[PDB]
Amino acid sequence: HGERSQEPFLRMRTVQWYDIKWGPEVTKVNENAKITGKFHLAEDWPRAAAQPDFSFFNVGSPSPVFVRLSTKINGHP
Amino acid sequence: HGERSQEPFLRMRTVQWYDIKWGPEVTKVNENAKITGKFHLAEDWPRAAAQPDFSFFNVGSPSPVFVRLSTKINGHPWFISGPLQIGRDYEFEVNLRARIPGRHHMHAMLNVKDAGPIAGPGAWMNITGSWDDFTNPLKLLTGETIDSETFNLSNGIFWHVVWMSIGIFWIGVFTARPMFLPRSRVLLAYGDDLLMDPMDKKITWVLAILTLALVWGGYRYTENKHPYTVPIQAGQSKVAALPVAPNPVSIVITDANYDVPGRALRVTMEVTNNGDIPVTFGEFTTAGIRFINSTGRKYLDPQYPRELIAVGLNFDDESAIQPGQTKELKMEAKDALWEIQRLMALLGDPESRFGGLLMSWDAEGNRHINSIAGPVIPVFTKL
Amino acid sequence: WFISGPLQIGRDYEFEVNLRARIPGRHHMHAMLNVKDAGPIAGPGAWMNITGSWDDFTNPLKLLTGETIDSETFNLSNGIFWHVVWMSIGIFWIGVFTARPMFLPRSRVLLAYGDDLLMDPMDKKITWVLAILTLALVWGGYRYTENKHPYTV
Amino acid sequence: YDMSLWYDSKFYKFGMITMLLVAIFWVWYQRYFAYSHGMDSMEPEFDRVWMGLWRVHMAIMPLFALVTWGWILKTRDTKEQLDNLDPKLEIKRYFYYMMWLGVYIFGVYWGGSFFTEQDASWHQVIIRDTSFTPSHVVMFYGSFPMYIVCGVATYLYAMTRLPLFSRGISFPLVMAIAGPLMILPNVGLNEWGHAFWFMEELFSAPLHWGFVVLGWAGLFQGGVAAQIITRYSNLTDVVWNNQSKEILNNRIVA
Amino acid sequence: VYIFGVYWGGSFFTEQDASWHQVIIRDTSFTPSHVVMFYGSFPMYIVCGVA
Amino acid sequence: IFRTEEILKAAKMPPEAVHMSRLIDAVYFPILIILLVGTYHMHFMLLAGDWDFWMDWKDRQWWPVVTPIVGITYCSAIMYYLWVNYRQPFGATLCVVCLLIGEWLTRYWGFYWWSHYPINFVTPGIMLPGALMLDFTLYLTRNWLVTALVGGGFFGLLFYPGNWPIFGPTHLPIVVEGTLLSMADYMGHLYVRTGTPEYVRHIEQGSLRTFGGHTTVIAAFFSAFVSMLMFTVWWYLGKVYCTAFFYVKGKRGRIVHRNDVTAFGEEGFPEGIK
Amino acid sequence: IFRTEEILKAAKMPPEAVHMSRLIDAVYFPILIILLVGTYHMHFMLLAGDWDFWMDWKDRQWWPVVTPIVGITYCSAIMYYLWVNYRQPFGATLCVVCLLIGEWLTRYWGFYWWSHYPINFVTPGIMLPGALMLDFTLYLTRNWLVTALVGGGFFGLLFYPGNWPIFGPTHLPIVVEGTLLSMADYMGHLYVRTGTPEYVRHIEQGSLRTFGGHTTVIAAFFSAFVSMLMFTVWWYLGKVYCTAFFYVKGKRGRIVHRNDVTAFGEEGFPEGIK
Ligand SMILES: [Cu+2]
Ligand SMILES: [Cu+2]
Ligand SMILES: [Cu+2]
Ligand SMILES: [Cu+2]
Repeated sequence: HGERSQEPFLRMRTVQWYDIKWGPEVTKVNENAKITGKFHLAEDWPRAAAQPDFSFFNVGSPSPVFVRLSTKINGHP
Repeated sequence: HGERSQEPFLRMRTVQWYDIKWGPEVTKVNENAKITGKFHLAEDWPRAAAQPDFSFFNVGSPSPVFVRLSTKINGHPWFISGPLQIGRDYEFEVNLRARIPGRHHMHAMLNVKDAGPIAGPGAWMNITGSWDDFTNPLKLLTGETIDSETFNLSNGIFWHVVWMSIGIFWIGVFTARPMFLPRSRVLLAYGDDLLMDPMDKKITWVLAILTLALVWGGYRYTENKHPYTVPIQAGQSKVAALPVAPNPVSIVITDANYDVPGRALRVTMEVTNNGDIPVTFGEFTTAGIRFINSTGRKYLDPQYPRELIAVGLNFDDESAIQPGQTKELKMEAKDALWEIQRLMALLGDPESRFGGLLMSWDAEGNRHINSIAGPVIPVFTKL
Repeated sequence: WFISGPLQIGRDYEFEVNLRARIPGRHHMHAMLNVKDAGPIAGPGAWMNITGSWDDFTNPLKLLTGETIDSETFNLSNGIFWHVVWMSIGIFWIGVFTARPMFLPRSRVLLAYGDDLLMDPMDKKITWVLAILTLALVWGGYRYTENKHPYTV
Repeated sequence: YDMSLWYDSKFYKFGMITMLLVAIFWVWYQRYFAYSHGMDSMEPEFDRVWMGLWRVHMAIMPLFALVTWGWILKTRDTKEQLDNLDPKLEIKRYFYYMMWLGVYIFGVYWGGSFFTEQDASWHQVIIRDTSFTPSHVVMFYGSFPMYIVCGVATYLYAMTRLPLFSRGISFPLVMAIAGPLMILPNVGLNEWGHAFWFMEELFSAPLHWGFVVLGWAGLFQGGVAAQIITRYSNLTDVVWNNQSKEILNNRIVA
Repeated sequence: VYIFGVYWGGSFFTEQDASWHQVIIRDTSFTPSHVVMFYGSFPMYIVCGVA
Repeated sequence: IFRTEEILKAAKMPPEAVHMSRLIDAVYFPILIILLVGTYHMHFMLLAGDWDFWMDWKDRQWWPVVTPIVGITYCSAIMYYLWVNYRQPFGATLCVVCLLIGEWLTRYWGFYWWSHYPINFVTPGIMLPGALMLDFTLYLTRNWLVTALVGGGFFGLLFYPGNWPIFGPTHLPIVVEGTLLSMADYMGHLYVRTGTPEYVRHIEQGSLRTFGGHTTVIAAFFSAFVSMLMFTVWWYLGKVYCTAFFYVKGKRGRIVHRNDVTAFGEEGFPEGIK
Repeated sequence: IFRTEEILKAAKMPPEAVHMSRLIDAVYFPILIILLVGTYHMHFMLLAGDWDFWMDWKDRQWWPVVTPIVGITYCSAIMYYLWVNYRQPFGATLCVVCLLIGEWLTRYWGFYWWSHYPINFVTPGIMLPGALMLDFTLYLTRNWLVTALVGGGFFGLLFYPGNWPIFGPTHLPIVVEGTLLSMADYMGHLYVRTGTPEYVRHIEQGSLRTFGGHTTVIAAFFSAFVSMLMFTVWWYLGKVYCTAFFYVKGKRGRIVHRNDVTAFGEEGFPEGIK
């Protein structure tokens, strides 16, 4: 919801996401859910986008419909 | 033309140019020319010069006597500036086209974002013809042929003339009647009631309508004549540096001194040939200046400018360093070319340091390049 | 390491500091690494003892131009001499006016009669002489220093 | 009626044509000696040509200032002559003062507009800015002091031949002249910025913003012209409308 | 008297502080220098000023 | 055909006075023109001349924002001077015309005939429609605050559409060595600038927060908004620039500000002339 | 031998009034001296004291530029006060003398006798010739704008040549561990500053746009130019510093600015004294 507005060249040559799993599809309130995946930082990082020297992995939810119990890049909290 | 003013320590330890070819020497107008070369970014990059994170390869021409058809670092088109790595070697090729006749000194430069210009060697190139015979026919992506010398020339002048005529009419409709003193007296004694003219209101309304209509019409005409246009391009260029060549020669600088009332550079070094074939030093290069001996003279470009070549490279032991041998050498670069390029100016530098490229050759003709740097001590011969 | 420089994280370095005893006493002597924006990073400390007298301290150095000096007493008389000369000139200039009615009578005369009686030709002569002397002294000191030390870095 | 009693323009025309010819000579010198002898600052020919022109400027412009200012101050009007001044002669003298202003403004145009974009033009055909580059010599050492002399001379004339200017201090005129005047010392800021970490690549760089702030003082022409027009209206009332002379000596008294 | 207090606070016991700032690792808050001026000379001249 | 005879009769000028006034105009107006040329040209080139000089600096972010903000300054002050003192509505147009005259003179003699750059590569270009509309707004509204708002909006908005006919054709795409460029970019690369490398261009670069289809539009409004401020500020600066007093002194040697007043502007002076 | 009796007779002072005036001078002048010492010393050390403290901070770029600009400020204001109120031309010299007295006191007692640094390593040094020439210019010209121009030029230009006899010998080269240093640099390294490492020195570093043979000269002119501005600005600040009024109130409780005037300075007061 807004990613298409972002200039292609930028997104296309910044973070290359792959193997992304969302689940479960339908969950009840107070139950656990998981979003897993991998991403490659492209060598052709555009000049417009600054170097990822301070990167935070965020969730693009409509609102806090999910409480982020944890986020782990590789295996580091 | 100005490179000698640049402090030696800086240029000496920034970009080390080598193997630079200019050609053809004499070319006619509308003919092609090329400046090729290589440069090493010295590991002893001075603190004063910023890191080459935004490097643009420029041409030091007297004026645009050549139109830069293309510039390519390694093999990547370098239209947009980009980062370069210190301690790595790069190759450049500049393709140009002759525009203005005359004799012109044509240089290589590397403009760094915050450091500034780093000028290189220069050679005299001659253009024969007429500037009024110059044509640069290009073809656009939309499918139109143009000439870069005469492109969008009548359009801009036409629009300028139209708008300037409108402005001149607007100005001169008032500079045709008493304008400064009687108006001031009437306004200061009677108010602005007599100073407002309905005819001026009609003219103002007509001109405002005309101005808005002209803006809209020009915009629509231009957007109908050229439906497809691209914005001003930006970004950065990126090319992998030349692969590091294996060097059987390892050099450690122990001492270095330069004469303040004189012209000489004396460098004491410890060289180690950890390879398997004898190696003999033949050339010391810095700031485009080259000091050569018989070995260096053996492998020398006959077309390189002779005003930057000095046969003054002397060693205490001018013998080939045998494989697996460590030797103490003392190199002496002495010639009047040091005075022309102001090696003399190291005494007023806030950093007394030397750098350069020492070149060596095998018995079979293979070349090794070592970037050497260190602190130089002043030697006062007058005492 | 006279001039600061960059160091690499995750790498090991060796340091050696050579010093000479100046002031007697017992002193805790540390290692520090001052980083540009981080600040000081102090290290371990040990107590070292100096026995003697601070007035026996001499640090004989030799310059590139060929002169022997002592770091404790170097360019000491020169700076004090020039300071004394210029301060004497300034004190004379100040005190040539702090010898007569200076605040109230001048204010009354200026506020009632203008500055006509407040300008003194003798002060003009003194001003001209002192200006000529000041310019001549600046030029002479510069030329004397540049003739005594032709080579400086 | 008699035009000559309150109007004369020979000096204005001579100054205008002389300034134009000097600018044309500077242009010809630049176009003849810049590419052949102005490329390298260390060459002896660069000295002999461009530093020779710099020395000529440094010897002529102080002479210009001395001659002009001394002539203006030497043929001065005493307080007696400035109190019984013929108002027709006062109109003529105000015309002369406006013409001096015009010469000063022509000098400012030559210095700040023409020989400045010509410098940006030179800044792009050379590796880096020097200090006595062909451009500099003609303006920094030539056009700059030139308009400054005219500016002082302009004020000088006014406060010597115009009683009002000899009476009170024309605040607007002060700034109008001091501005381009103080522009010349800003060459120090220019050089210090170019040589050190204030960058040099842009011509519209922050170190070049001292000139715009100092040249904003040239907009006090509003106050200058307000004074001129007020005096002109008073002189018109006195001379032609047979009004009392008291309006000329009433408002600028203590 | 107030100006003598200001001289003691702002001139003498300030370069003496710069002098202390170079023989210590980093500035503290109650360093020998501070106590005498920040908490001593400073309020001293202030009292005189009000008085 | 305007109402000049009525104005002259209201001013009570004898024919010799009328001729003297005409000579004053003919002497002073060229002086004001030349002063505007010089000072406005210096101000514009040293604040916004870099985007002015070269074709490849005319971008969607900095050129249409920096140029009108710099241009409105002298226009507002000169309009204040002319309108307040003489009721003349041609201030901004005169400023921009003087700036363009100076710019064309320097481009032809400095950039082209001395530095050998082509004329089409150094088109400035125009800023005139905005100044004309600002003058028309000031004349029609007669209020300088409504003029500030509407005319500053016009000045900041009409800059890019008015320059598009000149620099629009320069945006046609070209392919050189397999790389896409705008024709202005290839013109900039073709003609070597020894002192101006590529990386010094303060032009758009794109961002992850940027809507590429709206860039100019946003640049059209921001440049407008600041203009509405700048005008106002410089309008007050006009009152500073029209300050005309003398430092007179007497007796104790005291200096007092004194203003010379127009006798014709007094209460009963015009009636007593006859 | 000057004209003091004539001045006293023009002031109409009885002998007891003359003695009371002499006591006023003897009380107030030391107070002004001490205030200048304190405040000027604080201002100078907290704006330019770092280059002042150490021998190796005295460079060709920042020291001769920062020092005169900081020094001219108090000098201009005190010169305004003295000249405008009492026609006394010794303002700048008095300021610099007070600054040097304070500096020497703190260097001897703070840096040397407490922190054990050598005296020669902390020479400030002088800024006096420029102040003297500024005072002479103000006295001889009697105009504060011509004084601003010429005296600011002198103040910014004479700083480095006047200090060269003191710090010139400190630039002799030495070779330590095969590295070339200035003797000031080796003095700085020899005497450990726990709070001042090498990298904090704001000194010259060279540039690719820099003419090493002209550096000081350029620094001599820039520091001059700003001085010509700074003087002027602080001269106006002097008028702010001499503002002497009272907030009086009456009736509704309204507060009005009131000025106490000198009766002797009135029109006919001196003649009616007799
Ligand atoms: Cu979504
Ligand atoms: Cu060359
Ligand atoms: Cu320049
Ligand atoms: Cu502290």
